[PDB]
Amino acid sequence: EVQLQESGAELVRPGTSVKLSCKVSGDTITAYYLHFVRQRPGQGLEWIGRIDPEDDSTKYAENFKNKATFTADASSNTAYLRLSSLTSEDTATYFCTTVTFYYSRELRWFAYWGQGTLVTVSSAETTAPSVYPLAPGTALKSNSMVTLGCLVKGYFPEPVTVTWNSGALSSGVHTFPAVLQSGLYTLTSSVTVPSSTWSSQAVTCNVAHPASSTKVDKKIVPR
Amino acid sequence: QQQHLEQLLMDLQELLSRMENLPRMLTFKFYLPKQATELKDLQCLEDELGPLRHVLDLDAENFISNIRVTVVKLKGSDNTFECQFDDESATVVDFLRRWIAFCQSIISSDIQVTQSPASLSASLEEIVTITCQASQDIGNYLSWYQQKLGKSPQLLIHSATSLADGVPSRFSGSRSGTQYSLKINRLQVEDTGIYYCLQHYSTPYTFGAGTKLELKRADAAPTVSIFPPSTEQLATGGASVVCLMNNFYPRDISVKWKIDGTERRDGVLDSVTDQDSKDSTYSMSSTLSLTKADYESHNLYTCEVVHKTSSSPVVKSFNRNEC
Repeated sequence: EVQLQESGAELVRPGTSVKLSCKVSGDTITAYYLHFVRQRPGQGLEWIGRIDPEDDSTKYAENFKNKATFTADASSNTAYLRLSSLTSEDTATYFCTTVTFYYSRELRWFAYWGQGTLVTVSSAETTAPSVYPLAPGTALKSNSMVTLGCLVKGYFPEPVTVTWNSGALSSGVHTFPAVLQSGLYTLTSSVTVPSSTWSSQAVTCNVAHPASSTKVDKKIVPR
Repeated sequence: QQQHLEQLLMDLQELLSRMENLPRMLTFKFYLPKQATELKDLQCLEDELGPLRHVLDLDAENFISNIRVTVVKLKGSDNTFECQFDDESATVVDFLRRWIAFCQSIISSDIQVTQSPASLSASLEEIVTITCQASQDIGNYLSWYQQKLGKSPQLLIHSATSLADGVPSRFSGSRSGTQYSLKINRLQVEDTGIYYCLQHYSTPYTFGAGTKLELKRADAAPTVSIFPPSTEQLATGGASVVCLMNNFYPRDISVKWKIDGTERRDGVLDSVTDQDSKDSTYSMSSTLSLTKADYESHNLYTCEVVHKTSSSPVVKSFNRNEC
């Protein structure tokens, strides 16, 4: 029943602070200790610290003493983590997760996790991405397969969400990890579909970049 | 021996006596074994000292800590009895009364954790073991978690040995003193992913460094596709040629871009997907970024791919001059 929602600025400038939030639904927040965990890219989970909404009693990891402050409001059912003196090493995904002794044993230890929220510390500015279709250089064969794609070039910061046909195509899809080069990210997404579906139905990629409030849909057309 | 028991009894009598004298600490849910008849059953008491600590409000740490050392002295240290808890919960009071009764009945530094291996590839139906080693006696206060595609971790095994609700029955947890083992009884396709242990015995909590598990598969040749710059992009003054290699195994592969017969290495970006959770293959994207000016100065663009599935390199090309 319970869900936790992490939210916060996607881009922050070195030396500033950032304030993350954890919105709990499906139950009161007074039943949970709320713990924050971060994961730098291609690294493992690091426990940041926790706060007890009951009394605001907090605990911190060694390495986040004097970086981190936990705060809460019960009536808003949301927990806060403030992180100060930011450097590039703070660029990471932040999750929140729970401990509880008010239910079963199986529900005590980090049973629930937020979806996670990426935070980039950087001096660069929010750059909207450019979307370009990858369409077959050679024409259609009736009864076969076909692979289409979208280049999403030159955006900052992470992340971007790609879909195909607003969710209707989920199989046959590969969205590759973005690559930074010269301050900008570039990713491709592909989808493999029947030769019939391409001529009969429209095939479109929907790319979102919430950091720049960009929304782009692009139909892939033969060339 | 029986000086240890009576000391425990009085410590538990002390706890019960000074617990009763608001209805806020009565919400915490403790759990008891079905049967508690031997000294080695005191493992089940040790397992509940975590919550027992939290309820103890208003440096009582010393009290629980010294109870624990007494229990460790009493339960046996030779072997690791797994406790079997009843589903029915108890207040802090009834729990205390129960263990007190059991005692009367029977009288007649930050914690480091090392995970290993760091990475592993294994076949379908294989039995896999992952280990965590704790720097200290942490008892049953370690749990195992899974994570895929950098998404939300998911609890697999809690309290060293208990399966979480929701988790496949093939996952199981074992403990021998300070050695903890996550075992996957006959690996499935969807098991590709990262596994982490977490000590949650005392603050600060600590995760293991993680284990990257990949599935072995039979070989699979890539589907190779090359794409010229879109007219839309050329208009913008850029020219990205893209090569997609899809659903290949193993992951080890090499791609060269040639322009009119000559290798270009600058302006190339490579990206590889994580192992597919349904087919255990990999896919790869190679993009060669040129200026429109540069792109329009040459004719033949080739993506040349080396993979073990072919004795000669797989080649995909286009001539700009046609399109």
